[PDB]
Amino acid sequence: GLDIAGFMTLVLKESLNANETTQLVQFCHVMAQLSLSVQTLRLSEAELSVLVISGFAVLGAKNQPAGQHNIDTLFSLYRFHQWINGLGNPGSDTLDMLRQQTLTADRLASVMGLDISMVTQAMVSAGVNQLQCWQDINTVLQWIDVASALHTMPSVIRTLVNIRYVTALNKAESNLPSWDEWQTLAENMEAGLST
Amino acid sequence: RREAAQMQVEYQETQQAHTQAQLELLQRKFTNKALYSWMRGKLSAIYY
Amino acid sequence: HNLSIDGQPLSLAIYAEPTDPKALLTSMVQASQGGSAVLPGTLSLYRFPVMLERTRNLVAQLTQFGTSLLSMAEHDDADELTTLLLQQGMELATQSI
Amino acid sequence: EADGNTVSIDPDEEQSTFARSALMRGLGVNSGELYQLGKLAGVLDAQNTITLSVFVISSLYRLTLLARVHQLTVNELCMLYGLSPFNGKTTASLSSGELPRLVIWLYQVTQWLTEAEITTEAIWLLCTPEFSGNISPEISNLLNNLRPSISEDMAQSHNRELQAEILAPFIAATLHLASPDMARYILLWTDNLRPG
Amino acid sequence: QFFDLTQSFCLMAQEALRRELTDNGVTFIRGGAWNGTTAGLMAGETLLL
Repeated sequence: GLDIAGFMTLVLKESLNANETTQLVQFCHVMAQLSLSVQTLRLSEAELSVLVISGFAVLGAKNQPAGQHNIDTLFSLYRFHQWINGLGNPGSDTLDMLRQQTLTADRLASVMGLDISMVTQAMVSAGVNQLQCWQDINTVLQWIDVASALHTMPSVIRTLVNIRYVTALNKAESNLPSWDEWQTLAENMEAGLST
Repeated sequence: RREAAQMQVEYQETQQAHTQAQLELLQRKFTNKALYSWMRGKLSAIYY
Repeated sequence: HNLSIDGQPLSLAIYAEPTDPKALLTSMVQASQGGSAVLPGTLSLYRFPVMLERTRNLVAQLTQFGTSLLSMAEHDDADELTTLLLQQGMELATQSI
Repeated sequence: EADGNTVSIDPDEEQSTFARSALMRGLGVNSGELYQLGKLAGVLDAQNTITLSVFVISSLYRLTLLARVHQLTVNELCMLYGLSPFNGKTTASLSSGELPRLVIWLYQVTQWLTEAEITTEAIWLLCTPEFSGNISPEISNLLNNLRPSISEDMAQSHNRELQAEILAPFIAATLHLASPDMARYILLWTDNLRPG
Repeated sequence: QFFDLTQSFCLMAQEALRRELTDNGVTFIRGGAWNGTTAGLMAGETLLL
């Protein structure tokens, strides 16, 4: 329950409050834990500065703004660091276009070196219309990760997942494909197979 | 003996991996190449 | 199953060894930040040459401070590197054991 | 496949034809690079369609052949063609000598880059007349440093070599360069270019 | 802290010069010596210039 200015004012206080020193030592220890986190995760100056200045708006979290101190923040931050390292050199100024809301799909695919159409399909299947936050970017990453994992298109993995196998209720509804739709799904899915 | 050869292979993996990590830690160390580039530039201009 | 009389298969498969992973490379990642702002200038009481010489010696002191700081930084950094190397040596020695 | 009807190779095409799937597997290429290959071939049609003629399959298989022989991917071939002198021409509109001329050009280039140990995106960036897409932090620090450091007083002068000299320090630094004379020389070069 | 002190002294010197030459336009300390990207290093050389 503190700010930095008050931190300083009561620090110049010679500990004139008995129970406040407990939360001050806790406050120092939580800076210690945050520093331990950034050190072990090996995050560097520029991306951490981007995340802090943006207030983690360019990360996004579940039911909690900016970033809390739980496993979800740690996991997401590690993923973002791994991705930002795998970006290469130009990826750094990608962070630049991440700082503002210029993060666009075609430039994203170009810097990725992958096909644009894959990203279009991931955008339409993940439901994301714009990369407001790293929530969207990470979800598109996972969608394309699945698509490349099976060596196939994002549309058909969308469709396979789209088959709610509940067969006339006990869930949303029966997304069972028709006979010809089943055949076409199979045809496309097996297309990327060797001899 | 085969199992022996396998774990010396994973040993060589350990060597390579922490060599690469050492490289990264040197890259991210405080006195990097960006520092020296800035320092070169400002010194050269003021010197001239 | 078109085997031998004792179950030996007549056809041999392939291993299909993967492409193997890739080593990640780190790039110089920089965030541009500005320098400190100009403060307004108030007026002194000494004349120009005296202030010239006093600020001269102060700035010399500051510059030697800067260079001493840098040498400290270098020694610190190499010291860290050598400690890291020793750690790696320890774990490698355990594996060789 | 020797039936000649129209089929769409649109990767975004819902309900892809069985013939599209057959082309997919026969070519050993995914849909995205297949569509890239259609673009490069210029045998495209509206909504990313194509007739199932023998000649189109022939040309696609030929380009795939060129990709696989020189140990390079479809996109890498596309980019090297874009920098190749035969850029701006569809492979379908190639003269009888234009083919062997092209193949020897690309063999010698691939051998050159093999012995010179330079990748494909490195060369694509190294040669392209295309820019990044926005303003970079490096040029931002350039603005934060060049603007205070120098002024217009000598910026209206006619002696270009002196201006190149005085600009050389920052360019060498921010560009991670060996010596200021390298910066001055490369500035002279780029004035020989006049890019923008 | 030392750099703050010398920045104060340099601006005092500049104003004294401005009064001596009775021309209030000449400026040399135009900021940026404390380059935050480099922990505000090496500003003494800029002040020397």
